[PDB]
Amino acid sequence: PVARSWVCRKTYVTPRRPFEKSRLDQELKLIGEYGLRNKREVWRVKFTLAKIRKAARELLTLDEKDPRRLFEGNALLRRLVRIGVLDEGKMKLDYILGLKIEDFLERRLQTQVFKLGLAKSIHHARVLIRQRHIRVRKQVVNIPSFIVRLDSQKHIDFSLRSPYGGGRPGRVKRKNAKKG
Amino acid sequence: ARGPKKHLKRVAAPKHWMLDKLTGVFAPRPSTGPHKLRECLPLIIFLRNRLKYALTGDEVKKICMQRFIKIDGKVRTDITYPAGFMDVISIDKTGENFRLIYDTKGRFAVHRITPEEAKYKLCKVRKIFVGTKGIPHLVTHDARTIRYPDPLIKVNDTIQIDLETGKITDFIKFDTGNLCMVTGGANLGRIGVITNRERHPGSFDVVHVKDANGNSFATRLSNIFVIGKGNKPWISLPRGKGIRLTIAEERDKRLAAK
Amino acid sequence: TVTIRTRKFMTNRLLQRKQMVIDVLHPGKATVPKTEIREKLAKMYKTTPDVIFVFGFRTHFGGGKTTGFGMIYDSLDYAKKNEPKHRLARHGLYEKKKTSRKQRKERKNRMKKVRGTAKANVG
Amino acid sequence: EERAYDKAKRRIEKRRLEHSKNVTEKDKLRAPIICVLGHVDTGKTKILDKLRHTHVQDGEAGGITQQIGATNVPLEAINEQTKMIKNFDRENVRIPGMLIIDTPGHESFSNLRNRGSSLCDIAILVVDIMHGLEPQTIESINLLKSKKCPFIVALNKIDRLYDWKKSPDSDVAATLKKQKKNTKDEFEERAKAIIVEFAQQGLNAALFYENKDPRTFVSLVPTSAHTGDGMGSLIYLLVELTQTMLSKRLAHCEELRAQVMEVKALPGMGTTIDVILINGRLKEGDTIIVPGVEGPIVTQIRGLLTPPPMKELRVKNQYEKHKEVEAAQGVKILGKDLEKTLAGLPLLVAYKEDEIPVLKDELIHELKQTLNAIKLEEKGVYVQASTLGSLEALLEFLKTSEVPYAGINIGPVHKKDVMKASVMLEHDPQYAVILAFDVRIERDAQEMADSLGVRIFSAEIIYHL
RNA sequence: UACCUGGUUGAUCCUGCCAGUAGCAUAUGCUUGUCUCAAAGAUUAAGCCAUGCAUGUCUAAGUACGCACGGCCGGUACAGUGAAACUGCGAAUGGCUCAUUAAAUCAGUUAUGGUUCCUUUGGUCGCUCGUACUUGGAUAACUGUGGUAAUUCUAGAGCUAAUACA
RNA sequence: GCCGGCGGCGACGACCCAUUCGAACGUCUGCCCUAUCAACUUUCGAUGGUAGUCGCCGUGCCUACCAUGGUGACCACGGGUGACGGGGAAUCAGGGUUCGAUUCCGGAGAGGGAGCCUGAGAAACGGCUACCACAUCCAAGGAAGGCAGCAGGCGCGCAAAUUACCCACUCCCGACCCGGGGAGGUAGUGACGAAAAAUAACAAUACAGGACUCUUUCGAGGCCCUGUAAUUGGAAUGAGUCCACUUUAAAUCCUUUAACGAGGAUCCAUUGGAGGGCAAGUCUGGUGCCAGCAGCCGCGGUAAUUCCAGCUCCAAUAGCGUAUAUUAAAGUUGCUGCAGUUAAAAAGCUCGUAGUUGGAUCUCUAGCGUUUACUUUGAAAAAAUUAGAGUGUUCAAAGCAGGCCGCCUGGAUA
Ligand SMILES: Nc1nc2c(ncn2[C@@H]2O[C@H](COP(=O)(O)OP(=O)(O)NP(=O)(O)O)[C@@H](O)[C@H]2O)c(=O)[nH]1
Repeated sequence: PVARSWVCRKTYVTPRRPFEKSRLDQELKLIGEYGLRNKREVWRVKFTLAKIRKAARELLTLDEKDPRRLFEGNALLRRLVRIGVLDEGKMKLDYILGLKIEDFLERRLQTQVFKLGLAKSIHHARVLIRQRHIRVRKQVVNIPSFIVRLDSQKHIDFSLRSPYGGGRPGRVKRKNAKKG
Repeated sequence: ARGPKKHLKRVAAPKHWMLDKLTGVFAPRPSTGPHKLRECLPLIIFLRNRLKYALTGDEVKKICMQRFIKIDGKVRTDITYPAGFMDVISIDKTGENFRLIYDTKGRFAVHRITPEEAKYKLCKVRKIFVGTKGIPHLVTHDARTIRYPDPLIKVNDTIQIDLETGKITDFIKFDTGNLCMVTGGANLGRIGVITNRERHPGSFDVVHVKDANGNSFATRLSNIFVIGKGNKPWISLPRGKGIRLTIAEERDKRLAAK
Repeated sequence: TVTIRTRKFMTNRLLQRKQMVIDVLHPGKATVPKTEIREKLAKMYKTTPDVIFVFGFRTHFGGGKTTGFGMIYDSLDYAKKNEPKHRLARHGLYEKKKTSRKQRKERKNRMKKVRGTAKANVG
Repeated sequence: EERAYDKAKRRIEKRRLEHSKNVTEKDKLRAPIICVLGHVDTGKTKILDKLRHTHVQDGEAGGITQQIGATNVPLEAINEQTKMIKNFDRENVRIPGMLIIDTPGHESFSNLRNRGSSLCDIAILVVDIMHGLEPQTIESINLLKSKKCPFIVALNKIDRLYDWKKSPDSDVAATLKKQKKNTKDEFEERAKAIIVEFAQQGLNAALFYENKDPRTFVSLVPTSAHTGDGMGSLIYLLVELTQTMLSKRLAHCEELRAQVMEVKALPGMGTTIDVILINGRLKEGDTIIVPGVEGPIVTQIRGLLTPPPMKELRVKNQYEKHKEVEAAQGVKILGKDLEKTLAGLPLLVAYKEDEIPVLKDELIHELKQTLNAIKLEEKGVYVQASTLGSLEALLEFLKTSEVPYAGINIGPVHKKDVMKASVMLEHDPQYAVILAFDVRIERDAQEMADSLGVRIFSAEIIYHL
């Protein structure tokens, strides 16, 4: 006996057919558009979407007056409005089925850092985040797969320490300044 | 196995203590006493986890061994002593008195009482017997055997005992239209009024209880405790008035407060 | 440039303690040592830094904040009595004997094999 | 990589230069490694039991011995036997202390194929009057002359005349001078014969107290086997000879001269190595590079075991655990994967200086005449022995008798060994045999051997095998 | 994601399996920068074990004439810390492993109105009509003489305690 | 202390009743394969009856005397199990199949059997006594054994870590706040497996580069893209080295932060493929049905799209091959849902017991109404797990925390 938990979960599902043109293209488009590292990151978002869709599908089968369906449905919709893949108008359980991978990949910190014009390329954003230049609220995050909340969007600023923002020259600038 | 068990694994402890998984392998293991192991509360949990006074296990025995804590007006230094339903824990150092009442969601809540109310306690009579030259006897849910009871006290009635003495001040009969509380099963901690009982000979008697908010539920006779005469309680209630309000308005209340 | 805040306080008359959650704001420099936290807290609560005990400081990711546990005793006597020995030994009020578990458990199992006053002689 | 290798070689050079320029002189010398050789049943051992005062000598299951071991006598014993006759220098500070190593002597396996792991600082040659000189004694003094080390010669069977007045624990000069004249004349005649028998073999020997000038002269010390007359005179001459001659060579410096001496398979310990720890403060939980049969092995020390003082590596004694240990003793070491190792090679102890290699082709030159000559490629007989020394002895016998050998192993016989003897049976029915010397046969191995067509030759005395 | 694709023929449509495809576990190969979490002598042999350790314990409150310590006060039975030993309790929990075991084990449900129960927590404890202001004997510890190659082996001799034994 | 007696506060005890922790015997319903196991049990207890004995009690538990019963094709009895049983795990449309020695619950045993002392509790093995198998010491008279506790070793095999440090945490035991604990905690070994995530980004140059505007074409640009440039440029930085902390029983790791640290940023990404299945070369050397590749079909016999190599390209990526048990694919075990004229398959034929299935019809007086199956509701049902509410672990797998300037919370629910 030991005081440790063994609650570990797989976050991606591999495709049934390993080599298939039309599919490989579609995944590489997603990588190319949102500068993802490998196809695991696309399968991760497919798996999460699939689980949300399966939850919506298994909720639909219950009657419209059931307390459980009402409570669970509202909670799911609230969370998907909170994360920012829907709006208050389209907040019906039926519309959960009308989402896709694009909607979820748009909410990556990498994507938002590129879309707000902090970085000048989708590839630059991932590096900039990973190099500890970017911060949300007063918290320095270096996770490209940080899924940004709707209300947390309006402040992604450069971390104050950073050379780009804070105002402290790095190794290259220091070395060039000493030999200048 | 051979002889009685002495340990208790952490995950095997009863859920209403809310011990987390990672802190250790073992648990408190309430020692033998008036209340059952499954339905009691160790002082180590009450002090450390609920009142947030002690951090580690040593600080709890450092509190208790200095003899600052009484249970029902009697000093207990045993940190794993079982204090259960209606038991009054008294801290005369800081002048704080608590009665152990179950809350709505079915666990012992940190419900403070005035020092004037920490004088008596209500108790459900388990049996009634007589022996040795006929001095009749009574036995209650917290194992307090009392001699010469009032002959109007029958089985499943409630009695109010002054803690300084060991004598019955007043008693409540178990009849229709009396305020009761559930102490076992799905409906644990719900307060309501008796509507009727359905006697099943050679089996458990089932009672029907109507809540203050028009909610009607059933329960076994063994898991009933009369707390009030008519509708008026003889003790203070927890934060909520024992009203089981559902997840819908739980969310509405939580979001309304925000 | 360090700012000390306290989060959840409590006046624990039962152990003659004032126990609290210490929040340290240090943006530029490294994690502040315990002695500076002690004296700044002692200055904040107008007490001797001798009767202050702090531990469990976990500096947040990014390095703007550090959260830890603090406690101040009513007098050094109650501190000497109630506080565990490991937190005295850091202040230098308690000394540990330089013997290993192997050594004492070895000498125990040797001491078993003789009866009478000769148990003390075997050393 | 190569820059780490370069600085690793240069810091090795720094360390050995520091360990050369350290060089402590002015007394506090090292304990000499006293070697003892003989013929067959002369009395090379049991004299050691008489020195250390051990009751168990005959417990060998035979008159002959088949291993190397160091008795480890320490000063209290030297002082105790010294105070008996009391010659010179009461409580001498200048004495390191004695370390005697026993060697097995025999015609077959040519006196342990020796190669006596050299390191014979003071070699004791039993001459044993009764029988005169012997062919193993002449080949042993040839070996002692091959690598020039100082050695002395002791007589054993002087009391075995029938007429010797057995006055134990007294002076040889006195005890000889207290006999009749005709016996002294017989002893001086056979002494003259021995002196001439050494003189002809490129030596200059004499009777241990004339001149002496041990620079060129060699000391004929008369000793009694059973009674123990001369044992005092022995240890006196040993400490005198080591004090006079080995004044500079036996310095307590800080190089790393640990030598792999014996390999043993002990129950519940794995495969243990007996090492004569001469120079180098090697630590428990510190890496060593043991020179192996199939390349070198990186070994992590689990701990240091030593037998009690005045006790041999003969019978399983209560081996005391020691965490660390100074450089003057013979100790048993155990770790992980000490399966295939070579005997009579130096042992390198390594700290964390990122793996210090390549010292093996510089050792393995013309000492290749060992176990390495294994023909797994071809057919052969299977061989097992208690210790490695015995395994070499069996293989060089098979080499002399012209029989190929396929597999070799150390420790007791198992069902895999009889299965290797079985997988041979298909090729050549005669060759499918196991030669097991002084090892425990297992029931499962024996019953599997009897169920198949595989014979096992079990014997404690090598003559029988 | 309720999925199929190659292979009998000169070609066709089938039955039909072999092969491919993905997941999960044990092994193993080659490769291996950072960080968190984390299984691990089960399968074959519930086969066999050197060595070290894993169950001990004293409060103001059962027994203190060990100077092992110094301390009063010196006519104060016993100032105190306290080794040792007698006494009390624990060692039947914990840990390990899966040989056994097929209405057996075990799971859900009921019964003891057919039984025991250290401990805790209450009740009870001059309800009995017949030297007491404290009764008796020993044995450890300690001292002293020993035996055996040998073990946590123990015999004989001289004192002395009780919440031990009466 | 009160006027020689009378007393308050505890601690050890104590016959017995109640209680708590249990334990032990039972009640009903539920288990894998086997008919090349069809009748079994009852001499020596099998099923029941009366009386006792024994036991903590109920009872063929055992003895005495009687009765001749008890179970069984609704599968008894016997044999097998690479069988400890559950909570659960993998896979998965719906149905299912397979695994569950292994951290929680219950059972069992300390090499194999048997017998017992002490105690409330043991048929105890880190208690004893004997035998059986192994084996240690020995002065040969006798003595002492039990790792399927933690390390470690041997063996076995395809298959598995350190003779480490500490009672600080979680708890347990004792006369006990004070002692002890290989329970347990913390390191070491660790590509069993799971989560996050490096191996570069931007700017400036030329393209017999691309698109957008002008000219019918040639040929014209700070509108937007581009690489197989070892072309040009400073900006950013973690890997390592190493102060100081913080963390911790003491350390380590992480987080924090001085100093150093990027131009083949030589601070170098591998493992498998490139005929089809199946994504990728009829490119060039070599070999010549030899060597080898190839899960399957097939490729090799002098122009090899498949072998051994070079170059190039594809796949997944700090991972990817290979073998083997198992699941989906398998509507190729078919209840949902398969076949049986010829592809494998309906007994040669009829009777017949068990088995399964079976035609219309009938609109309440504290006890009942003819009793079930069916269906809906209620109480009872251990956590962990699974689904799932809440909560920025810096995100996530997780965790059960946390949030506001002493406070307001949560630890749901199915
Ligand atoms: N009196 C006497 N006894 C002797 C003499 N040599 C041997 N012995 C005795 O003979 C017996 C056997 O001799 P041993 O010492 O074993 O001979 P070894 O040459 O040492 N044998 P090993 O080959 O084992 O080393 C012993 O009891 C030993 O004391 C001798 O010269 N004189």
